[PDB]
Amino acid sequence: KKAVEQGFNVKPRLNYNTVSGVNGPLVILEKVKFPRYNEIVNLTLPDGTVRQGQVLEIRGDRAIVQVFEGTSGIDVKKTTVEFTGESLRIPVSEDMLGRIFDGSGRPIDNGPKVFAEDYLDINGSPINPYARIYPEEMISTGVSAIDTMNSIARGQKIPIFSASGLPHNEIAAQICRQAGLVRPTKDVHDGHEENFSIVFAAMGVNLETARFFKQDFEENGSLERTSLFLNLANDPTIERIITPRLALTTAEYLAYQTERHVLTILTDMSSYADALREVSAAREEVPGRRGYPGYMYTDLSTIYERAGRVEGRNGSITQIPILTMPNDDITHPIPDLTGYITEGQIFVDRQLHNKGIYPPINVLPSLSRLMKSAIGEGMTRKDHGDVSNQLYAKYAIGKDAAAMKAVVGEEALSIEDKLSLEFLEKFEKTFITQGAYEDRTVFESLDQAWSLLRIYPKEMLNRISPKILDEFYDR
Amino acid sequence: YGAIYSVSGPVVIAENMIGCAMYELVKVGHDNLVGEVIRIDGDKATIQVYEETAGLTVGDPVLRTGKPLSVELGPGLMETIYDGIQRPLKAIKEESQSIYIPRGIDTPALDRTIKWQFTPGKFQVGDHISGGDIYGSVFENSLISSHKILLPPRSRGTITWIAPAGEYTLDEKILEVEFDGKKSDFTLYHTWPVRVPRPVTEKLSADYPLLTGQRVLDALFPCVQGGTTCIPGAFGCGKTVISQSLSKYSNSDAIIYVGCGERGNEMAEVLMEFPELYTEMSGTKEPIMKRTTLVANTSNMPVAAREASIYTGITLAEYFRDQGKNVSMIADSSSRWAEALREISGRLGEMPADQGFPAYLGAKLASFYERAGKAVALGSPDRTGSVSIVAAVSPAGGDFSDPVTTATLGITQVFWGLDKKLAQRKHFPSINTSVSYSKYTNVLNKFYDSNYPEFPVLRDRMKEILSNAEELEQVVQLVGKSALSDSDKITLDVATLIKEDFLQQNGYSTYDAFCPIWKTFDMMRAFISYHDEAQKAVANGANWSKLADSTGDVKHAVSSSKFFEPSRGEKEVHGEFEKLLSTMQERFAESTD
Repeated sequence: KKAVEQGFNVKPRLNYNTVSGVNGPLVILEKVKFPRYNEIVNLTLPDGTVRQGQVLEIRGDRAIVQVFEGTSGIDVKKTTVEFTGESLRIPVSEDMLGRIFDGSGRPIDNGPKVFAEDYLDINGSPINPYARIYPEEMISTGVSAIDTMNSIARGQKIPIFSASGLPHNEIAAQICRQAGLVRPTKDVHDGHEENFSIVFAAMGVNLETARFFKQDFEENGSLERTSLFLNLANDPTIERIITPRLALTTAEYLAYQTERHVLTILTDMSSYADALREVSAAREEVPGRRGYPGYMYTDLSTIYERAGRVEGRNGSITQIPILTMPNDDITHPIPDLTGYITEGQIFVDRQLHNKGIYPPINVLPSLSRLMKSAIGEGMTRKDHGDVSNQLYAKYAIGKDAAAMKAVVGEEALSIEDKLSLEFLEKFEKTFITQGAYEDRTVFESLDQAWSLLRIYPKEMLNRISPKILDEFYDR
Repeated sequence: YGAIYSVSGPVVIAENMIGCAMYELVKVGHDNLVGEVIRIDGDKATIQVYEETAGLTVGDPVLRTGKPLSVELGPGLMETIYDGIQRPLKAIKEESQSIYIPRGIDTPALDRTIKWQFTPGKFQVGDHISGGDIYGSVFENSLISSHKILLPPRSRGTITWIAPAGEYTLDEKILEVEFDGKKSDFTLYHTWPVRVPRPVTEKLSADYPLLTGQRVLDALFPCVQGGTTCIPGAFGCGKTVISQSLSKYSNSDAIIYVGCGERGNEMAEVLMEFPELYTEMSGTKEPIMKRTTLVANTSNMPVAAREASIYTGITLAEYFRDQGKNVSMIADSSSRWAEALREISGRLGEMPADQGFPAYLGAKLASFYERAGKAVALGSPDRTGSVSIVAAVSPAGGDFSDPVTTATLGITQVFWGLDKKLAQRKHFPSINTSVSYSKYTNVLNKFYDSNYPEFPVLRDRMKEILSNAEELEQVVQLVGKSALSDSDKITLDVATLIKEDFLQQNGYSTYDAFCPIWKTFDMMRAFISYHDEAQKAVANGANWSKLADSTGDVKHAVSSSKFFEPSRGEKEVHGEFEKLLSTMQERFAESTD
């Protein structure tokens, strides 16, 4: 039976007209009756404006309410702050798929409030380490550079490292439009037996991009599988901390309380870290390294590690947390910590983007640690692993031989290196280079990879096992 | 008792809280979140709550416990999986069916319901007892036949009532001793402040090799049971073979795998492997999980759990040392534990002193590694144990310069030094013999000269020829192979044979999954004798190529020497190796003509 009948009790909310002090984004109350630590408040301005705030610290009968949407206008005499009795909690239901939500959980589209199945708490709870199970099958992303040789497994949490101005913010839209299991591609049985979904989460996106996301998911068919959590750059930063927690709570719902898989996207976690700096400095904490709070790693992990398959429940959350390289250096705390928690990295490279390539995925540094789980006979074709290995090897050969073309001249390169230059040109221009709206099935992308590797004679494909060459090279 | 007076993130300042010692675990809030008193001022103590404090309210009772962070030692601890602060991660999943760990869950660290068979020891009623005295053995499981319980090291007196043989749960008041007239009852389990080492009578000098079973490890770069170890824990290097060979083949009578803040999928992989690893000796079918406990932590476990992960691991290891079992921790990614220390220091406001790490990182690492060492257990009977810490280091960016890895390299005697390049070439176990130093080679002479007399000089010769070949590869790069002398070509060929058929161990086949010390020594003798016979018969005879082509069968024999079945028996294998050496000598004598 459903034990949700406990929600019928009404809890009257106290309404304090005792905002004694105001300091930056904080307001300080007094004579408060048992102020809960983390507790959303409906802070009323003198003119009547409701302005949500979150309690940030308590001391006896004083609660330091942190106020969203700035603080200007909050006086000491007329403002009245009302304590909702519980911390912020998203209203969840199996039919939010197709709602573009604001940063703070309110639907920003023209639709109505979600007919909540449950009011799940935001922070959720850590997943029992004994209850995890290893990522197994591919979660195809439609991007040729990512699907074949940077593959993503159901449960992996692999980021897309990105420079400041690179189109990563469009690769996110491409993935969210084209993501999906390979079971429909397998065509051996009903691939829609276990549904798929996505919970996009844009953080710190400027309006010229948030509107692009909304338009590009509405216009294409991706909305009926997506819960787009948009918060703007000028939306309150506390909502910017909230949004990834919101999206991961929705993902945990959709993936464990229901059964459908989900490929959650966290756009520009660097902006989330920027907002976390503001929260840390609001609490008067001293800055840790680089200005980010010392507990950066804890509040990044408490986002990333809310993903992975689960023993018993069939669903699985796949993270692709996109983040902007602050100054294009791995040594920066945010890329470093994310690569220290996540299962790999998928670079987007300025050098390739300046050549006009799209996507500008840089394969040489990008790697998926647990790719080998999502590659094999059962999921994708059996040649996928060796095709990936050989493509990476020949790309490295092509890159260094392109470096040597200017040193030893073109004519003095071994025939392997000449074929490798030809392969690198065709590779970067036809395989990595993918139309923004071109959905390439992993089987189709492997077919292109084979049509690209058959430049070389069978003997020069040393990386591929002969049992695969003897049946895939010629076709 | 005391009520919450302030909350700010994780810190929670109680009030009217007189009577709480520093570092005393206090249950916070109505949900009984576990927090430790990090600072006490007057009557109010700044509690540092582990779990999320999203719900705490001024006035919520905080109840003392009177114990610092204490692991719960006793039977039933052998098989289970624990988080940082010893919450059983199976009972939590079973009683609270949800995938998650509920906030403030308090399932007992040891299964209370299981009834353990208990057979009392030689200590009768009225016999004076001391801390650490074995007053009974409990049949835990078929692989730990006698989990010898023992009185807590900080208890002593006269036994007033001892329970007869029978089946008892952990709350059955097994023994009651009297000291100063104050009776105190003891159960099958006892708790111990994790941050203070379990005392010993005498901490001996560890001088018995920890036979990991890998050929390169036991041969060239040995570790002594009771000694420490460092490992590059970076992805793809091949840490799996090290951990699985330690937990699967080594002579350790128990293993405490402890994973600090490892990525969630890494811990999922470990928790799915360890149940399906089996031990060929001590029976045939017993899985290693019957003798190893796992302190697992996904990266989102509470930061204090990750910071206390290695401490709880080492206290469990010390417990299984005090029973006389050569337990051996495998601390995975100690750098994540250093990250946990960094976060605790920064959040506490303690001033960073080296690349952000706290000032006491060096002292804490030194102490934690010093809790190693073969030691004579406390009390009587006086069985000796040993704890070995094989602690991997995985720095932030593979820099191998941050203070945690520098401290571990300074303190850990042996650094087995995995390598990525050796793994991409599929040269398992991927040990980089250039840097993998081992300062336990000297103390092990007392063991070698006892029963493998030629081993030390033999490994010195093997290492020197290997280093000579590594140096001479540069000369081969500079100038053509022909420019090398005959002796140099001998060195290169023999060291290539080494790298291909002595260090490179399949590990998955039945013949070389476990390379015992005697087989490793006999292979070492065969290889070094091959180099010596080639060297002599060339320095006093014909060109190297002619002998090599003429004695290619001998080289094939020494190469196939890796295939000799360890299960064939030590005597049979040694006789076979002697036959191989004799045929060797006669074949080189023939080809010398």
